[PDB]
Amino acid sequence: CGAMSTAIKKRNLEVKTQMSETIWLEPASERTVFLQIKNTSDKDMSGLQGKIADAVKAKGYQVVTSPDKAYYWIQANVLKADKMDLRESQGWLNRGYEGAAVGAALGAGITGYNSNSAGATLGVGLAAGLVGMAADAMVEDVNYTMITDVQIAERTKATVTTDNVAALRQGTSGAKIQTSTETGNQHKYQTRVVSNANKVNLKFEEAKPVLEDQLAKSIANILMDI
Amino acid sequence: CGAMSTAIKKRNLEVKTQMSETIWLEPASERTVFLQIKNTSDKDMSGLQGKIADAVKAKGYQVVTSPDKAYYWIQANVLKADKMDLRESQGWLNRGYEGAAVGAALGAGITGYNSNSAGATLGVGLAAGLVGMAADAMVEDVNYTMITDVQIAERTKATVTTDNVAALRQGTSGAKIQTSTETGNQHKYQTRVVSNANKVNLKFEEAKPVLEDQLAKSIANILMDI
Amino acid sequence: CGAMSTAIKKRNLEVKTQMSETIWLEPASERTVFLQIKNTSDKDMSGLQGKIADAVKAKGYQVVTSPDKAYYWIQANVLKADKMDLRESQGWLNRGYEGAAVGAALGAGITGYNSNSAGATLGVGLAAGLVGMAADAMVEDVNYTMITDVQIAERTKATVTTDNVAALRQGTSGAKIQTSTETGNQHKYQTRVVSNANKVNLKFEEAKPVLEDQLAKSIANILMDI
Amino acid sequence: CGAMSTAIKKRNLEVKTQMSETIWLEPASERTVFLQIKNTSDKDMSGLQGKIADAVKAKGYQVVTSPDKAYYWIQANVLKADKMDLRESQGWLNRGYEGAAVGAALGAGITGYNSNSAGATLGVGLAAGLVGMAADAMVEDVNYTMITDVQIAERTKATVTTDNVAALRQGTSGAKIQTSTETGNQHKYQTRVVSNANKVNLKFEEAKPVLEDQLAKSIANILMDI
Amino acid sequence: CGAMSTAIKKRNLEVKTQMSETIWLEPASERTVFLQIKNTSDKDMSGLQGKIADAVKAKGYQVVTSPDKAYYWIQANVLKADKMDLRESQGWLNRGYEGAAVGAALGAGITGYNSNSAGATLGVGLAAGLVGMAADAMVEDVNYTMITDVQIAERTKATVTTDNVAALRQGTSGAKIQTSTETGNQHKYQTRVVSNANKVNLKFEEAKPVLEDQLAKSIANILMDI
Amino acid sequence: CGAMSTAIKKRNLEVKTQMSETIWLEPASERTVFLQIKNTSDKDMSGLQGKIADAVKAKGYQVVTSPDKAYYWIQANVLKADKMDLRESQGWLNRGYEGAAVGAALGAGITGYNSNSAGATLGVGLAAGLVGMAADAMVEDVNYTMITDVQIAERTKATVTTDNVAALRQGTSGAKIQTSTETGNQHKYQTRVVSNANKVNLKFEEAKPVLEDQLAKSIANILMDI
Amino acid sequence: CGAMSTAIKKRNLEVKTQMSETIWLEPASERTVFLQIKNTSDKDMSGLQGKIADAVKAKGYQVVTSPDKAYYWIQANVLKADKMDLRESQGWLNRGYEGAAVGAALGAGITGYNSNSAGATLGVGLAAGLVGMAADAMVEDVNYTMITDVQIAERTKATVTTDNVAALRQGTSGAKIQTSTETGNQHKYQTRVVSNANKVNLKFEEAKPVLEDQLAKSIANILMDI
Amino acid sequence: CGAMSTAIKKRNLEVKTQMSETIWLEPASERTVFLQIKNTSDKDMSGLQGKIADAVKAKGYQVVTSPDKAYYWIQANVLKADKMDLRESQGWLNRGYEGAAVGAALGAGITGYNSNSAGATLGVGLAAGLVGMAADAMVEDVNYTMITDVQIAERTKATVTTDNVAALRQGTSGAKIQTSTETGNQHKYQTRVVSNANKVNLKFEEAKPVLEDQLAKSIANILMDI
Amino acid sequence: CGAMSTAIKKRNLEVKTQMSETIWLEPASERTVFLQIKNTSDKDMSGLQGKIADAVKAKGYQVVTSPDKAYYWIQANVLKADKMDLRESQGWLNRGYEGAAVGAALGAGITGYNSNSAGATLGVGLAAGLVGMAADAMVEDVNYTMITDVQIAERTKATVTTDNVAALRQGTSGAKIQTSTETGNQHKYQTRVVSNANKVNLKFEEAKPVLEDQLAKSIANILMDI
Repeated sequence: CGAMSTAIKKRNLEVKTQMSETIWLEPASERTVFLQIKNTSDKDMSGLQGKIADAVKAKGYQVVTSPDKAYYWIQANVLKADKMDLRESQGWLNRGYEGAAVGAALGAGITGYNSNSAGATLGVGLAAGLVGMAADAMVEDVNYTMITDVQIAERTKATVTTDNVAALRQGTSGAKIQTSTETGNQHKYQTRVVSNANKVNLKFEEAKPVLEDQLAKSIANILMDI
Repeated sequence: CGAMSTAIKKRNLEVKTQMSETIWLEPASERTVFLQIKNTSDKDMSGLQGKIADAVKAKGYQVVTSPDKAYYWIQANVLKADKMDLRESQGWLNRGYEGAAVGAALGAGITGYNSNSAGATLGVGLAAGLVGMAADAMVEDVNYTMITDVQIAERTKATVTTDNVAALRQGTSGAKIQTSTETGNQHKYQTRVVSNANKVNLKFEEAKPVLEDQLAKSIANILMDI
Repeated sequence: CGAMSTAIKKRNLEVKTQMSETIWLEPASERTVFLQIKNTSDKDMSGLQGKIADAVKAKGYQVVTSPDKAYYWIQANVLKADKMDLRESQGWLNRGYEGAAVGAALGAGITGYNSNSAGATLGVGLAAGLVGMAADAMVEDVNYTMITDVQIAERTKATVTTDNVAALRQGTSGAKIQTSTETGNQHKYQTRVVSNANKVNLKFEEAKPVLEDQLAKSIANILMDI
Repeated sequence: CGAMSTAIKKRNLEVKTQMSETIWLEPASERTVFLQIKNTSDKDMSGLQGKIADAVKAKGYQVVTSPDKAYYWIQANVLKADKMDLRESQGWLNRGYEGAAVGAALGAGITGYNSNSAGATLGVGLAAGLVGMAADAMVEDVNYTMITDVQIAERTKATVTTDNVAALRQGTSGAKIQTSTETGNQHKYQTRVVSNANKVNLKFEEAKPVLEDQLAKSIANILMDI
Repeated sequence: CGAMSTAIKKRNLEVKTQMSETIWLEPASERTVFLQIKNTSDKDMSGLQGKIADAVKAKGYQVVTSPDKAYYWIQANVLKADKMDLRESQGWLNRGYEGAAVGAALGAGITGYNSNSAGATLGVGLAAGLVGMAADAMVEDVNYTMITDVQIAERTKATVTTDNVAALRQGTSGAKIQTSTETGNQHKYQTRVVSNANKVNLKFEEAKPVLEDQLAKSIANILMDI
Repeated sequence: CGAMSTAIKKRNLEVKTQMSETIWLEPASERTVFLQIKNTSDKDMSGLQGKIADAVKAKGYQVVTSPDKAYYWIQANVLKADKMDLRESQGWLNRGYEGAAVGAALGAGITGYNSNSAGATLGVGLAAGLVGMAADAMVEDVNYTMITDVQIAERTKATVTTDNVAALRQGTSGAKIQTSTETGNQHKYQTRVVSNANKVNLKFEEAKPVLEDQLAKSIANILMDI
Repeated sequence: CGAMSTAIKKRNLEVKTQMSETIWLEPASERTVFLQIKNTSDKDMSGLQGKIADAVKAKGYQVVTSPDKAYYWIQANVLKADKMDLRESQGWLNRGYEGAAVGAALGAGITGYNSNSAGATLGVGLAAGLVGMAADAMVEDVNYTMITDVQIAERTKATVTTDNVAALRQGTSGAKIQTSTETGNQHKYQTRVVSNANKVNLKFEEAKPVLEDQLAKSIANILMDI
Repeated sequence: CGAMSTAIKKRNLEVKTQMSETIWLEPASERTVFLQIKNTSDKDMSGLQGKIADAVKAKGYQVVTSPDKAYYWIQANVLKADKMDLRESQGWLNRGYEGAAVGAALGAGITGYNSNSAGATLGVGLAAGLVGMAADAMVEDVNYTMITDVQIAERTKATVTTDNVAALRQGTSGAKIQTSTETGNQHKYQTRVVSNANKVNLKFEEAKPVLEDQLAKSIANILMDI
Repeated sequence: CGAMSTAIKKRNLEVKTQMSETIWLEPASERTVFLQIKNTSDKDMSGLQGKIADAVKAKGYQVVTSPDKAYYWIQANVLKADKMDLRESQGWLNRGYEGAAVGAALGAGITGYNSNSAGATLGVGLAAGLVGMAADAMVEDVNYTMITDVQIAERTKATVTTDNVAALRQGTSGAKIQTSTETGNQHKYQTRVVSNANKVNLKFEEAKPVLEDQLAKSIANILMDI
């Protein structure tokens, strides 16, 4: 019952995109944005940069190819992606014991009353039980989790001091501490977006365009309209 | 029994809006408000800005389109939205085992006494049990959770110093610390509003106007009347 | 049932590569990269350096053999690799008791009704039960976990101070603390990549080319295109 | 069933070598290495030093017998070694109760139907049960764990200050704190390697050459090729 | 079954010696060692000092009787020794209930079918059950644990400052703090060695020579060869 | 069964003496020791001082009666002693229920078949059960725990500053803090010795000479021979 | 069975006296002691002061009635005393249910076979069960716990500064902090003695002389002989 | 059985008085005491002040009515008093279910064999069961707990500084901190006394004189005799 | 049984008043008190101020209406009051299941033997069971908890500094810190009184006069008599 229940509940693709924290931007009249999209995950998001540019341009901004003449920077990295089956947390039922029991009972029942003979009701029941167990194992609640790191840069008139601190671990004994200081006129803020795609026997190709569309809109909505 | 019990209990739309903390504002005679509404969530709240303006104007304030000549700022961001089924926390009953048992017993019972024959009471019972299990899976206690970040700005005669501190994580080794200082005559306060919409098989389109109305009134009620 | 369920679920090779943290790099026009790939693990990844160079060159960079004339350094070390069987966490079922019970019942059942005689149904059942238990033990959900440490170096105009701190443990009594200070014009950042390969009775030779391909792309994608 | 299941699963020698942490070394053109290998454990690793020298020489380095004219030092100590039986964590089954039950049932069964007589089926069953329990106790999942401490020294142009701090515990009352300071031109880093050897009824002599080979390669791979 | 299972598993003497931490010594050309071995435990280790001297001399060092002309000091104290029975952690089975049940069943069984009479099968069964319970109690998994504190002294050219801090507890109210400072040219490091000897009904006299041999080699192996 | 099992296992006196921590003493040519032995416990250890003097003199030292002309001080206090029954941690079995059940069954069994009559088998069984319960209560695993505080003083050339800090609790409100400072040429170190004596129905008089002998040797072994 | 088991085990008075911590006193030739014994507990210890004086005088000291000409002070306070029944921690068995069951069964059994009649076996059984329950309630494992605070004063040549700190709690709002400083030539140390007296149905009058004798010896043994 | 067991065990009044901490007073020749006794509890302790004066005068002190000419102050406050039933922690048995079961069985048993008729055995049993349940509820293990705060003042020659610190909580926002400093020649110490009175169906009037007597003696015993 | 057991146990009104902490007041000859009683709770305590004045006047003090000429201030606020049913913590028994079972059994029993007929014993039993369940629900162990904050002010000659610190929370972002300093000659102390009133089906009107009387006496008893 668990296999078909999962199939009915998760019959439709469900995509959820959740931004971790709110980045507040001062009102301004500038409309130049520079984009820098990376993907260090093992899954394809090649269409993300184009969709972000379209969403940003639809809000009244102009996308420039050189970062020096851009008032805003949108830096995004699709950091990691994970795949898991939600049925695996239900216990031993996900293994296929329930599917085997239903198949075995159906095979013996359909043979025990119709042409019972002797031994035939065991061979058919075993074959049906094996098929039932196999069919249970082929149904999984596939869930795709994606993590995207977003960095937004805004130009400012105030002097901004950037202190780079890095504790480069060297072994089990210690680390190499690197320090430097630079000044500029740019404020940088970071935020994280978590994406989820869920469907029965979901293939990432089907969920890829929807994940890109929702992720692009969420990142582009940090900027104010016009 | 769980499916119909959920349907009866959650037959009506229930919307709850809860502000996290109270923002205290000094009494004043100014009535100029600037609005800035964002939506980084994956759900539509396009009518929120208009409803906030109507609620603010109904309290005696004047909405201005330029932030420089506004005594008050209302900055709101619909940060994230989540959907979950409350029946999923009830255990294995939500899977559909209870629905299958009721359907199987009804199918066998209606056939065991009326035209029992042989084998017929099993085929009808299995079909009825499958339908009963399927009907249980199609009933869910849909709950929508929404998080909205609110920032309120108030002009003041005192000098306000803003120190921007950002620890931009760079990897597993360290971070880039950004610091800057600016002065102004504006006080900013933050608060959070949590919204909930609950109904059986709820679609967000039905709950969207109610969520917007309650959220707009809650945010606009931070300001005093007149 | 657990043995064949594992075989069906894990019938295909699944490789997952996940970068731990995002390294942000400033936009630049330099395209010289120096590579330094190490492997202190007990498994072969000899093709990793060549695949990283191909992926880096495909993005518009030029690989140089001398570190002094390289704007970027990519230092990677395949630190450790582990092998485990996921079925071992299922309990006593992984031992082979379930396989023995199925084999014993099948052996006695196929003999109890056909040529029952006396004592024969026990010898066949014991032999079939032993074979069933043996076949269960030969099926394992092999999972390979690999840890890779990545260090990225970027040239900068700012003066960078490196303080080496090492607490070399000397016994149970204390340690020898080593300190030194050097200056340079290079920023170094660290990150970690976790790789997983899963299949039934998986041999590392089959998963080696896929692990190298995914790891090379993930590391090379830290750099921006062109 | 546990005894033969362990024998089948652990029928082949499995050796795992895992370095705890990554030691990063700056690129250089020096190729002189000094070796210093110790063994304070109770197990023989006499061939480790020779295998490290061969692996180091195969990577293009020259091994020198005097530490003063060596750019690199490789100091390794096989600190401790432990032996344990993995079956001991399975519970009372490892004691031999399961083996006794199988032997007792087989002895009584083979006698209860063939020449039952009286009392004979108890003497044979008891003898077979004792043999079955004894055979279970002679099968163990032997696992050898080895800990190796590694210290790597690299010459540098920077001045290195070494502060020796030792809190020599004197009783339950206090300690004798020893402090000293020396300067030099050598950086030292520490790391740890954990080795595991697993097989049914494993003897350390069989696993000794494999442990030495994997440990030597792991330590020598800290150095870059050529 | 537990008694004979323990006898078979622990039929051979097993001695394990594990050094807690690694003491690193700089390479040097000195070969003078001074020994100072103490034993505050309740067990005899009179042969430890002689075996340490033999192991040290076999590595190329010269043992001197006066500490002032020794480059190295080896100070060892056999601090404490403990004896425990590993069967005591198995529960009530170690008491002898299992042995009584086997003896009682054997006594009644051997009499119930052969010369049953009346009352005789109870007297023999009770006597056999008592003997079986007694034999179970005489079998124990004897484990000897030994703790040895090791202090190694090395001459150095640097000035070494020793600060003696002792918080001598005086009652429940406070303590007497003693402080002093001395200077010297000797570095001292501490480490701990844990020894284990396990056998069925083990007597410490049998395990004494093996414990001394392994402990002496472990301590002497802190020094480099030649 | 628990009563006789305890009697067999603990039939012999077992004395364990364990020093808590190691006190390290510098090599020296002095051989004058002053003894000061106290006993604040409730048990007799009158022979401890004489045995310590004999053990110290057997190692080449000379015992002096005046502390001013002694290079070493040995101050020991037998602080506390405790007595407990190890069978009390076994549960309700130590109460005597098991002994009553065995006695009641034996009384009824020996009467139920031989001269059964009526009512006689109950009076004899009750009397035998009461005796069996009483005999169980008279068997206890007596364990004696003793704590001894040891303070060792050594003359030194360095100036030793003793700061006496005492927080004399005055009530629930506060305390009276006492502070003083003195200088001297004597180092004091503290350690603790834990003694255990275990036997069935053990009387402290039997274990007293063995406890004194082991305690005296352990304390005297802090000093080096000759 | 619990009632008589407790009576047999605790048939003899057992008194345990345990000093919490060791007070170390420097060797000296003075023999003047001043005593000050208090008793704030609810139990009589009137003979404690006399027994302490006798024990102190037996060790060679002279007791003086004026504190100004005494080198040593012994200040003791019997702080508190508690009484508890150890059977109360055994559960519901201590209530008397076990005693009622034994009495009820004995009453019905002695009447069911001898002059059974009708109804008589219930009246006798109820009366015997009530008596059995009552007798169980009259047996208790009485344990007396006593806490004694000890303060020892020793004259010294060093200047001793006493800082009195008292945080006198004034309500739920705060406290009144009292501070003062005095100088003197006397060192004070504190320790605690815990006394236990255990017997079945123990009356404190029987345990009073033994508690006084053990407490007096323990306190007087802080001083060295002669 | 629980009701009568409680009645037998707690048939006599038991009063326990325990002082929390020891207040140490320097020996002196002054004998003037000023008393100040308060009672903020809800129970009557009107006789406490008179009994303290009698106990103090019996020890050789003189009670004065004006605090300025008193060397000692005894300030006591009976802070709070609580009443609880110890049977309430036994579970549902204290409710009266056990009493109802005994009464119901007795009523049915006395009627089932004597004049059974029909229905009569139910009416009598119900009435007897109700009476039995009612009688169980009227028996309670009444325990009275009393807390007394004691403050003792002693004149001194040293200057005493009293710093009054009070954090008067003002709301959920903050507090009003009050600070002041005064000097005097009086030391104040605080301690707490806990009193317990236990009996079946105890009325506080019966326990009042005993509580006063024990409390008065405990407080007066802080002072030394004469 | 739970309903009537609660009715019998709680048949009488029980009022408990407990002061949290003791406020110590210096002896003085002043007798002017100013009262200020507030009640922010939802329950009526209108008679509290009059009863406090009567209790204060009965102790020899004079109540003044102007705070400036009062040596003592008594400020009290009845902060909050809560009502709860103690039967609600007993579990499902408080719901009324036990009452329904008793009523159903009584209804069926009184009809099953007298005029059994058919179906009549079910209608009467259901009606009686419903009445029994209803009667159980109408019985509750009503407990009223009241919290009273007390502030006592005392005039003093010392200068008292009051620092007002208030952290007025402004939102989720921060707070507004208010600070001020004033000087005066008045000490203020705070304490808390907890009041409890318990009875079956208790109405607050019945417990109001008793709560006022006990609360007034407790607060007035902080002051010394005369």
